[PDB]
Amino acid sequence: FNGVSEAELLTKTLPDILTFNLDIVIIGINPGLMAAYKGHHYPGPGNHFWKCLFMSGLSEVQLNHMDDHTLPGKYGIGFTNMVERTTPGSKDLSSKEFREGGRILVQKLQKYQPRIAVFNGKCIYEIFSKEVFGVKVKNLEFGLQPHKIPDTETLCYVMPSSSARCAQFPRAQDKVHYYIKLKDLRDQLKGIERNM
DNA sequence: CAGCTCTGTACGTGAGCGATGGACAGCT
DNA sequence: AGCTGTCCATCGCTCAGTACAGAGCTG
Repeated sequence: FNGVSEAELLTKTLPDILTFNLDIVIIGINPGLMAAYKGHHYPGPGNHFWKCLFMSGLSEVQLNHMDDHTLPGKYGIGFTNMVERTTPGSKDLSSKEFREGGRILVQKLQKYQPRIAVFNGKCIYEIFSKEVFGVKVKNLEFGLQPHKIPDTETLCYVMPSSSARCAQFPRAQDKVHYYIKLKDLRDQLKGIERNM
């Protein structure tokens, strides 16, 4: 990576971008190498996140990973990951690392209490659900889940990973439906709060 | 049996690498 | 004209979770 070794990148981490009073926290899996290199969320040339964010109207202009620190204040959106350690991929992580992450994540969510905890990936919600809700359904679906983060009113919302690795949702366009329904959920919640 | 859970196989786009070679201008 | 190197268009290529079948487990 412009002369930086993988071995160097494996030891970097990616800072969370979290505040109080967020509408949404995007929870990725763990930093990939490019994220680790950049120190910003979803820089992957092919990752669909920033494209989907704009295509859905969650951002009114096309943003990119360099804009990530502006999202809390301007857009009501923050970032963390289920697991902190950088790896060359999401099947390099152990079940223990995942469960440790889940525990850490739920404490972060109990602290910051966003309106909506967004799992950027079905696989990490599968883990979270088992660990936190003691529930594994056989037919986990995308979208809104039926359990709030414990001791909070923060909902859980699941999307197909923005990584372009998965073939079932081959393009940004194939995932945008979930970002639109995420926008609608936020808008609904704000509307309830506004109208009491 | 019937539900699990656990493991390994199989899958579509598009961005951007290095390699290649065509267009072209400088120089003789 | 003949030679040569640069630029750049273009290529083939790689590669950034999910669904599901089947084996194993257990009630």
